[PDB]
Amino acid sequence: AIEKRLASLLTGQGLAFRVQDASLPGRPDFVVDEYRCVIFTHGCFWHHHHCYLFKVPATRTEFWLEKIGKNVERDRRDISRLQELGWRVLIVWECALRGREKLTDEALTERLEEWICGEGASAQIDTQGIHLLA
DNA sequence: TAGGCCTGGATC
DNA sequence: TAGGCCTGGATC
Ligand SMILES: [Zn+2]
Repeated sequence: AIEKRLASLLTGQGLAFRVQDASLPGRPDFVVDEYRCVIFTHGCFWHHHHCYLFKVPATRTEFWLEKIGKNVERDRRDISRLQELGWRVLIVWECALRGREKLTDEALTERLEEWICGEGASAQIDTQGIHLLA
């Protein structure tokens, strides 16, 4: 749905990858054995991305803010386990794969490349670049 | 299909 | 992690 926009590039570089595995925490979306790393395509809302696509609903605010918080909490945990199992994690938010700021289809491959292969601490890819996971 | 709203939903 | 609605475009 958005997983594709990114998935399409993966095979674009051949990169050996499996999909949505429920045997790995946070059930990654893309799993790559070619580097012992997993990727995530998190929607900006459910996971509270401090990006333009995040808007606290005006209804049942407290019910959504608390539900969301538990999500972030679950990601933190998820990532942490993955890292424990010798996995490198990368998060690519939607705000940088769909929307009025979405990385030009170039910048991605160009950024995914320097990552996936050329090693590097876990990190996240957003509309304004890629930074250490944190 | 482009995004912009509005809510929960289905599962496990 | 949505799907249902509604707008406004590009493709044909
Ligand atoms: Zn975002």
